[PDB]
Amino acid sequence: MIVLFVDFDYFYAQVEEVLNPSLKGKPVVVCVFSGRFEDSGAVATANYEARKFGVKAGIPIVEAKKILPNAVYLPMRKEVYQQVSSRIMNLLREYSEKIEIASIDEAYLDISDKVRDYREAYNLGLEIKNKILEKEKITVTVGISKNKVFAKIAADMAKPNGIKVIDDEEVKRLIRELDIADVPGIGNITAEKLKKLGINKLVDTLSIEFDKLKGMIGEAKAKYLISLARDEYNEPIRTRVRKSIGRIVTMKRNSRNLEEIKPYLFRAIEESYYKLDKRIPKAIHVVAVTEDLDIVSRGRTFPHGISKETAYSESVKLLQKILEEDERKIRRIGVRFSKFI
DNA sequence: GGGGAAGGATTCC
DNA sequence: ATGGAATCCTTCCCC
Ligand SMILES: [Ca+2]
Ligand SMILES: [Ca+2]
Ligand SMILES: [Ca+2]
Ligand SMILES: [Ca+2]
Ligand SMILES: [Ca+2]
Repeated sequence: MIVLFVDFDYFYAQVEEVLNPSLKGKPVVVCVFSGRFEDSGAVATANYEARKFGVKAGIPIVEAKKILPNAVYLPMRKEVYQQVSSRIMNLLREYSEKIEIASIDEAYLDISDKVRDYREAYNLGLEIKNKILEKEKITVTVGISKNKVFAKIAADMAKPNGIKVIDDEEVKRLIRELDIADVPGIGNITAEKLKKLGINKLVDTLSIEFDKLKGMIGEAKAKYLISLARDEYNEPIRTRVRKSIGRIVTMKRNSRNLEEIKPYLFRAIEESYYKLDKRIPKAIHVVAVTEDLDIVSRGRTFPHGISKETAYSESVKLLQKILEEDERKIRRIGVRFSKFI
């Protein structure tokens, strides 16, 4: 089994450059403005320029401006990046019938049957780099290995504009030499949990009682890490089927008043329903981020599919339930549909 | 013991 | 100190 994984590079920033070559060689920052005040909000992606100087996703815009007050600041245009993504996604279907589109900027293929060894795989990776660059002038990063996991890692090693195979020789090395928090699916929380069990490498999960591991990180997380460690992770490249759809917006000022939050919830419903795209949900959820950024949700499932007037009048009832069952204020409010037909 | 729901929570990008 | 969706975990009723 051979997996080729593609991560487009610095994607929203990169698309903004193609539409406007003037931003070649300039630091570029793409953001989501709150409208809470002047420049309020966060960064979503920056290009390599702005990025090597500290500017990264997740950070407040004003902070990003204290670092590079002379870099370019762009309001994001999700629609645009989306379209470009699809076109590039299509370009990939030439190379395999076996494709997994993971996200707007990421996909896997299963080239096991098009390439004889890892050598032809590399060339293939170069054929696809050449192609996207020819058609859309977009640079991507290719990461080849023998499972979805090491493919992604290979790609994270060579990022950006790079390419990188990880043969079984290097896989075997990485299981005992790679920092365990560079494993996909291991964010800071799980990392500190793993540090406190002395597991700082993928193999260290082979010399610990399962029960003890299952105690710190749970059953499912355990199995996962052990499977890579014994080198038997075989998750097949299957097509993704959207399981849920929603929108969530940041309120200009924080509030507990039902009337003030009401319009935001309603906007979020209008976007979510339009995104549904001839799909009918049985399950609705109202999701709220509190003044201290704790997530609080209330939901409900229906034996039939949800109509938009029902969605309106049930979300008001769930939002009520939140303000009754919690005393914090709210800064973000949204809905999420799921359990389709 | 586990499936289905409802809520929390993590990590993904 | 923004937005998207997927997976799991914990707790509950129910078989
Ligand atoms: Ca990227
Ligand atoms: Ca990580
Ligand atoms: Ca909570
Ligand atoms: Ca109360
Ligand atoms: Ca990425």
